[PDB]
Amino acid sequence: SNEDLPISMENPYKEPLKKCILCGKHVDYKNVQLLSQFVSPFTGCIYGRHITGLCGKKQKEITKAIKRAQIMGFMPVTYKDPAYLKDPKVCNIRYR
Amino acid sequence: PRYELALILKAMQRPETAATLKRTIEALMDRGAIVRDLENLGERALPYRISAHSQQHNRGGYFLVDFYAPTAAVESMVEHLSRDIDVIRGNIVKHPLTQELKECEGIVPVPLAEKLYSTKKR
Amino acid sequence: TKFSIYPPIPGEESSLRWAGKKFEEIPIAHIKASHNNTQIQVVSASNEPLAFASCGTEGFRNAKKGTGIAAQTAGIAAAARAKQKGVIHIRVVVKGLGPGRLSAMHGLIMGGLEVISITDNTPIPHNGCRPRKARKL
Amino acid sequence: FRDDACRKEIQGFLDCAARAQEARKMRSIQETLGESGSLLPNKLNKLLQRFPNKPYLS
Amino acid sequence: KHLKFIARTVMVQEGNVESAYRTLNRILTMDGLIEDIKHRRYYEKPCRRRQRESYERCRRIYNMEMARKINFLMRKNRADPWQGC
Amino acid sequence: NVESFASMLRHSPLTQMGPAKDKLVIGRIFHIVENDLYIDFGGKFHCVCRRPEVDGEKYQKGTRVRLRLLDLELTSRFLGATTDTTVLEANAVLLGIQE
RNA sequence: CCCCACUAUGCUUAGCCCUAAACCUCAACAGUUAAAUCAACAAAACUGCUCGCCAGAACACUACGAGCCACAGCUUAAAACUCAAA
Ligand code: FES
Ligand SMILES: [Mg+2]
Ligand SMILES: [Mg+2]
Ligand SMILES: [Mg+2]
Ligand SMILES: [Mg+2]
Ligand SMILES: [Mg+2]
Ligand SMILES: [Mg+2]
Repeated sequence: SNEDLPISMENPYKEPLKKCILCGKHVDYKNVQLLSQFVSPFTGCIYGRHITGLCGKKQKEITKAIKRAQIMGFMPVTYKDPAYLKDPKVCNIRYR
Repeated sequence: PRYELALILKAMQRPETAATLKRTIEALMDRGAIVRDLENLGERALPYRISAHSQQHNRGGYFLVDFYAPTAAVESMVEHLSRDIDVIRGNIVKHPLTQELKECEGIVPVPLAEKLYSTKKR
Repeated sequence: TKFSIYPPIPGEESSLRWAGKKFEEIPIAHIKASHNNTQIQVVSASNEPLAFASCGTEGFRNAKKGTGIAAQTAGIAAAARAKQKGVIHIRVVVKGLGPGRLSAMHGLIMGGLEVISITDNTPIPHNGCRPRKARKL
Repeated sequence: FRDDACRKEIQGFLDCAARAQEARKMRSIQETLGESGSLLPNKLNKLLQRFPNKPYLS
Repeated sequence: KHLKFIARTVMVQEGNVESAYRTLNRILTMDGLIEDIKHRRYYEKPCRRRQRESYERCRRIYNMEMARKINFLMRKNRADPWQGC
Repeated sequence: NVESFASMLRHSPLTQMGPAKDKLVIGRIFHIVENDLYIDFGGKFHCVCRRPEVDGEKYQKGTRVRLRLLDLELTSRFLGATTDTTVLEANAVLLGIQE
């Protein structure tokens, strides 16, 4: 027929879906260094997904891992471990 | 099933720690567990003070016992660890490596919800 | 170096000092700021009481106790007593969100005590005991 | 209650009171200016009037 | 049971106690502790708590959408290019 | 042998561009209001850019500028709206002049 | 209503009681957005099939009868007198 007519196909310019920083990586309650990245330095509160930036699945995994570590003696509850205060800041929140 | 016993033992000298680990692994074997590995996480100050057997512990030695035990042995092992005096705190979990991580394509965006209210003029 | 809002950690080597004293040795000023009162107790790092002052102990009574003015007066009195006992720098630990939460601190500064750190210790249960029923107003 | 001894503190209190009154007046002026906020509510209402929401079809 | 002078602690910089207290209050507010204490003064019944949470979530949605629209349209606050027509 | 509309669209430079995000285009200023420059870059909608501090006087009507397009049209659907709210202008970053 | 103190009670175990604005007052299943869209408001209008329910207000979550571990109870549930409204 007419060669210049459009053709049905998938979007070639579609950018790959953005992946959470923890996508594809195992979250373990023993990895207190990683879990401490998602808790408040001063109050120990677990940050929300709007702060962490994680997906729902990884947010739930982080939450359950933090609770397990706190109850099993791996992680403090009321504050962030001082040994992990200088770890990379992966949470979108500034207090000062 | 495959379980991982996370164990916090009282900070003791090497002979006492070795004896306690041997006793715990022997108890696991007696209850039927096949111990696969014993991993030492080192001795560290506890995140918070723990009062176990009328004694306040500030430091503890962290170990992991990966094993395969019948479902009925978990309760008995929990009771045994509760009765033990050298164990600050022992918790048996299902082995994290058992649960395979499903592949994630990426964060699928959520479009703004539509047609929640009738388009009649207000 | 750069100033850090995080306190120095016990067991770590820190160059910060106050009159030659480490952060673990600075006395502690506990300010319980209730909704109707403000109590300030100065204690040593080894937990030795040194001074005490509340809005009640300053001659304020009834609703007048739960004011910033009464808390400031209590802070001045407590700071004066602590300075009499040899206290210069203090770590402030405040619990409660009463009217005297901040003004009492000011009183200490007016009394002559330098605040090196401020800590909130307001008791926040993780859903423990059940508080009283809501008022109808 | 002898003012002669207390002159310095009395003057400090008076200066603070005058500063508070002048600062209240300046705060009213600033609110009229609207610099602190991203925009005044009136100008924002004008902007939203220019681009109204359309919860209906036409 | 935890260590002390680690949680909710802010170091004062050159005796600037005002700024230190402001930072501490900002930290408590952002973490939501202040609102939690205020709501825990008197018991909030579960139905009342659910109603408050629903109202606050709807308020958050509306406020975020309004802020997004305001930011989107703010570029159009510039001068009138076709004045007189 | 008359060219069809599909042929024209297929070979049009705008179609050849693909997505407009982070594409360098050449715009022409056609209107100036104080420090606002209204630049037409061949798209459906013009962009509005602030006059740069450097070489501000060098921007006049008919000037050719290098823009980095971010969107051909600024539209967004908001809470409760039935149609996308459009400001009827593009989004581009004014880099400078093209000689 | 406000403040203080305390009890039944809230908790555990073993039985009962079987009621809620038990409401998302919007039944289950399958399907449509075509139009003739559509009283009003609410959370758009519908179609096929089936079950349950409804038939002016009040009397009436009542009386009597019956059933229930319930004995100041719960379920089912009227009628007479009255009004031109609800
Ligand atoms: S982004 Fe892949 S699991 Fe969250
Ligand atoms: Mg009472
Ligand atoms: Mg209980
Ligand atoms: Mg209900
Ligand atoms: Mg009833
Ligand atoms: Mg009855
Ligand atoms: Mg009967």
